[PDB]
Amino acid sequence: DRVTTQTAGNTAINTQSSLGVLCAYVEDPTKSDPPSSSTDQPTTTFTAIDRWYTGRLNSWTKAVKTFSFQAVPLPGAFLSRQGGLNGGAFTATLHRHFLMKCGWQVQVQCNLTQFHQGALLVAMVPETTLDVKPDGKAKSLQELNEEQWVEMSDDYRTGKNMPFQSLGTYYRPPNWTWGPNFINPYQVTVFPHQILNARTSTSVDINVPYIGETPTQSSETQNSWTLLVMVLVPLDYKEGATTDPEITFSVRPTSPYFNGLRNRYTT
Amino acid sequence: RGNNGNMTFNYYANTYQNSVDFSTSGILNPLGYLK
Amino acid sequence: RGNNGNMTFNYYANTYQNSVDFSTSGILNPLGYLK
Amino acid sequence: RGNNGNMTFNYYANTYQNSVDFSTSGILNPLGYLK
Amino acid sequence: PIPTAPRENSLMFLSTTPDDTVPAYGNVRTPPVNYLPGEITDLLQLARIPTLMAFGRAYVPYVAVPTQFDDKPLISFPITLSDPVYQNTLVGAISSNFANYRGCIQITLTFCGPMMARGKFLLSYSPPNGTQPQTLSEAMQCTYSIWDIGLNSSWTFVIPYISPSDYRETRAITNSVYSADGWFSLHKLTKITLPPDCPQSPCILFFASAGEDYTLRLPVDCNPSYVF
Amino acid sequence: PIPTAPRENSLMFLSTTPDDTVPAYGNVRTPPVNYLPGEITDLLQLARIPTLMAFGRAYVPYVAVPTQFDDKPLISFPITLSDPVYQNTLVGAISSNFANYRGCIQITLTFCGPMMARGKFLLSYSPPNGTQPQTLSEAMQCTYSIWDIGLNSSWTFVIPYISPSDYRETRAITNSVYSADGWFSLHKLTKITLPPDCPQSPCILFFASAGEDYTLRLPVDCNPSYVF
Amino acid sequence: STDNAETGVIEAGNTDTDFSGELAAPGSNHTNVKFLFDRSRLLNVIKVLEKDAVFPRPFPTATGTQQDDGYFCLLTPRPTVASRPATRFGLYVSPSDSGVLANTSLDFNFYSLACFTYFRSDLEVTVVSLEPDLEFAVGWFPSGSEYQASSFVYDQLHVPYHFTGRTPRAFASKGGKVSFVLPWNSVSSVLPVRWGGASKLSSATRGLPAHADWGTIYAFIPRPNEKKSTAVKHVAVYIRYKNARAWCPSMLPFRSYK
Amino acid sequence: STDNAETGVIEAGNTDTDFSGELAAPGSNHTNVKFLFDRSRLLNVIKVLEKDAVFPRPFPTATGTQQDDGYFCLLTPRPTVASRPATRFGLYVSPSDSGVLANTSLDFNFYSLACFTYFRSDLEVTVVSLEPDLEFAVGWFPSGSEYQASSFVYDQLHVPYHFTGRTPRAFASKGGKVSFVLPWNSVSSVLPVRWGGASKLSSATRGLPAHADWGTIYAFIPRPNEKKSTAVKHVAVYIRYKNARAWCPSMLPFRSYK
Repeated sequence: DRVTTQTAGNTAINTQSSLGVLCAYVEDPTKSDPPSSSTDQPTTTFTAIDRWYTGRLNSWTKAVKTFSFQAVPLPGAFLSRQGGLNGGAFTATLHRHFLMKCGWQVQVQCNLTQFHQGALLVAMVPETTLDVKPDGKAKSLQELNEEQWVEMSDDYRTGKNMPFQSLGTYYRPPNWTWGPNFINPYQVTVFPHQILNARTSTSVDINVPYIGETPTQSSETQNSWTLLVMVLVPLDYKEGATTDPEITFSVRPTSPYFNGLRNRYTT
Repeated sequence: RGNNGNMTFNYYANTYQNSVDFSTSGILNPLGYLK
Repeated sequence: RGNNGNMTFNYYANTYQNSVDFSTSGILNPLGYLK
Repeated sequence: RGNNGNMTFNYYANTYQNSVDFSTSGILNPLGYLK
Repeated sequence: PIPTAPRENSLMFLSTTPDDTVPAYGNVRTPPVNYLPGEITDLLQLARIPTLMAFGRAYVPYVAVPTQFDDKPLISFPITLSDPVYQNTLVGAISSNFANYRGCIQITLTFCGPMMARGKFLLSYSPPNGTQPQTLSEAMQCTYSIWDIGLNSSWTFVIPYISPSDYRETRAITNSVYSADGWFSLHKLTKITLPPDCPQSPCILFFASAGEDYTLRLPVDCNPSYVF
Repeated sequence: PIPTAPRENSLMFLSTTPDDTVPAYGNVRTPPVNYLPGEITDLLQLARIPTLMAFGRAYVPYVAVPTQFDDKPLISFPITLSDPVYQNTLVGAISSNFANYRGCIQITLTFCGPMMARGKFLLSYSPPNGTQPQTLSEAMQCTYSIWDIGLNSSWTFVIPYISPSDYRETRAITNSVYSADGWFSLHKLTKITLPPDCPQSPCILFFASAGEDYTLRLPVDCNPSYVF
Repeated sequence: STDNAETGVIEAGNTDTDFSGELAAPGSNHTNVKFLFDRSRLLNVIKVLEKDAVFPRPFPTATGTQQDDGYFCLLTPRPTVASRPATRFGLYVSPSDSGVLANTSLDFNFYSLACFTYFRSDLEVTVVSLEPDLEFAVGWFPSGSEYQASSFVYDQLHVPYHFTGRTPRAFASKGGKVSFVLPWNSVSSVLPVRWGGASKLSSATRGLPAHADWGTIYAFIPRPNEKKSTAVKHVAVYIRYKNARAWCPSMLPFRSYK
Repeated sequence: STDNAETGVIEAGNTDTDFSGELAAPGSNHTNVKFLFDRSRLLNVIKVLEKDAVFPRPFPTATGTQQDDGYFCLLTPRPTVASRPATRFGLYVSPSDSGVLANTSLDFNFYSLACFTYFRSDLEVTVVSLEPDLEFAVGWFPSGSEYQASSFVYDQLHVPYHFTGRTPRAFASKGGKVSFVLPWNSVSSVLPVRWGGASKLSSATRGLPAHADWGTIYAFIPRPNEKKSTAVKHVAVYIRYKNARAWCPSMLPFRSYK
């Protein structure tokens, strides 16, 4: 029934209030074809990278307003080690390949009690730059610690604070008003999403395939999928209850096809 | 076929008019499958 | 067919030229029937 | 046939359009044969 | 020489002719796209995805439920797809780019309160009348559906398609019976009985998908007011 | 009279239309050309012919091999078909007149030293990285092939086609991963052991042919800089 | 009916699902992606070349560099600036100031129904003049090429090199128009409407696709450089997405509440 | 692999020959000779006749001879000078001097991919005007003919003899163009791109083919000599090599290293 144990490799996780694995865009997203933009033999999956990678996410208080979100880039969380999410045998292989191509199977745990209210919107958003600061560089670990939650201002709703190339002193700098990597917060449920309600479940189960402009994108730069935990209804609890419930997430890369072996990535 | 009302006759061939893909080797399905 | 002298060939199809009705499921009759 | 997309119909004949040679009586071969 | 007589619309560039044109750089083998999943065959595959509505209380997707019981609708909005509770739904933001529609708007709720909360909600669609109903007895006489709170926590209230025409307008410039199809209204039937040490004023969360027979017609020009 | 409506591109001279035109001096029997051998059916029959590369030391087709052993590549050049070690190869001088390619550049060597010379050479193709490899241990980790000197005196190092796209650019105006495909690098693995009374510093001679699957696309305008 | 919207799949129901009704007949299919995008729309009002131009230098550009701005039409629905692909879209509010006012363009009709991420279509360019009785000519160069910028002397007339070429230079008649369908020529398999990767490795801008385009058209008067006039002539570029295919559903732009 | 490049035949190999790889699918055939040369390009900007001209006298030419230079287009990709076939190609660097500045022409797009020696193709000439609203007319005379240079009086108007003839005088309309495909008419079987023989026996120039051409077109305003204007009008000649066949692989021009 509602007790699903998902054994993968050696790291098997459990849940007793599951809603069902939201397989996205296909029936079985585990099945995937090898890339057609490579002539060398691809490093397929093996039993050290077919496993669940559990990380941490920032806590969730009453001070979190509506639509204050928190983005986990994939596989950008393996590189920067966001939330302590260390890949181990996957990060040490993804730094030694130029073309990576995998589908993701994420699972966000957040254990609300029957006396709490509030609802997360855990969604897998394709192709956004929500981690990257508008100057052009990605956020560090302290910058993902000083704020704990990215507030949905006018710049995120419209698409105004996305990174850009500066025009220079020759041109007159325009009034920047729009950019196509916006968030429409009222329309995040078009993405593969499950609501982590306080009264139905403690873990959402999303399964996404590989999408991308090329049959295999780069390894050290891609932002194909992006885990996006958005607060729809703010947290509320009477005093005496368990304060600030923590949020985790478990990521399993389904069927990776690495290509282009080279040495470890040094800028 | 899209917004094409020319049911009868194509002068230029299918490779010149359209752009086919080279090979490697009513009913609206949902975009999310609960399993 | 009305005032149409083109007995031979219609280039555009019947849906593009005319406007058909979607389905739900010589001799001049009188307009008033005494019963 | 070259850069010719007219698969259907040639109005002028083959002698007028092209210029044939009067008679006297995929696979790319190499240009140098070691023997 | 084939004697042809060109028509009166010769050398006229019409923008939406159902016809191709002359190729200039033909015979290009594009790379194959068999690897990308989830091809949108039709844009009604996205109108049938439920998206958050937006309510004026910093506009809020949910509805706060006050414990003060007064005989009014808790939240109410007309079923007109240019109304500002519909500007950022895939039902509303696609159909604002069209001219007509046909089919059933589907409003889905989600009670985002605690598990121990009980209570009942009344979900009354009213046809267009001279005055919006306010009393619970005036919405009981309409088309309603009493929704219960329990183990399940959603209720897809399929708003029916009651229209004097085969299609309805989707942009109420001049308000009539062809664009505005009456009001939706959520009354709290019985008050929400919260146990001790549970948060007061829970939140009903609204969605807006489209029915399985939702149809659209006549693309018109969009509104570039987002880019400003 | 056949009523025809001419299009919006009527009386437009486009230079590369795939179509013939009206003959003016037809019915001319040209003399037969059955006697001439070696008809070029396709211009890839010439890209598959190995031609000399050119190296800045009066640019030199060969590579002088100094007997001073320092851990550097002996000669190195990026695999970009606009690089000036490729301006006068039939691989490079044909593909500079195109826009895309696909397939394997084939670098062929020829040790033009004495017969009694021995030694080994390392032929390492590196994929594009942040920095060109210089240490022998940094080129050992890449794709290499240790070449021996002996009775035979050539080694066709087929550089693989490792690309994130189906075609690669052939003119690195703005440098990216679509035009520059990493560096080639020839290290001397073991030093060349010359016997007494044999000339010091022999010469490795480089060629550059194309693979059996080398493909080209999209002719662009040439560069008339030769005629100046 | 009694459902669960936390699950992520909500089955769309009719009136007969909860009430006593029936179905409605599906009338039209104007929501078809191949039908919806197959119609022309304004892309960019670009100026017509009168001399051998210079393609604009890449960003950032310091002062003093004599280039030619607003003469090139980068055929992409994404936000562009100075005929190069950009990420943020900017428009001028108090434009009557100093500096060089950069040409920015955007496909307004596209993003209102670009509820998807990826997109592939054969573009159909129509270049309509904005000048009474102008004879012009439309150049092009594909996704991954560059503009040949010089002039070769023909009979003491500086004919520029953008007359010749292997790319289609379609000549308009006097008072006529230009219309030719361009194939999908980009090195990418699809055009990312939204993109989060980086094309380069070092000093790359996140979200800026390098080659998500159909190339760049330009307009040029087919007279040599000695016959250069003074008054600037404009031309309008209409595009149509023939045989459109759209993958990966996504968001629509945020309609404001004011 | 282990090969011998001294032998002269080096078999082209794939990645799978030496490494563990595979083949790549052959995408396009744009290297086909019949496909590559089947596209138009600028050949010569020639001036338009307004009177009964004189064909230029053969080389060397002393001063005082009243001829007409730069009015004739010798349809050949080889280097020409003063509408006659030449061997060396010369262009002017400081042209503002005395003497008669000779018209030199060359097919720039041809020699960059003329990696062969011999070539045979039916030429497709397009004569595009370089004058606003000009009505002109294109003459021709084949490989092995000469220009009939006089004028016969028609109703006291000196009509020149190059109106009439058995060779195609195609008349352009006012604002129209001329386009007609010419067959391979030379006495040679093929056109030598590179030639080392001599046509004559005594006082012959080595490497100058006498009849490696498609003839010579010219342009003339179809008014008699009394209606001769003053301002010189130009016209441009675009050629296309239909049904090209190329034999005997050869070299490409030396790209400089500066």
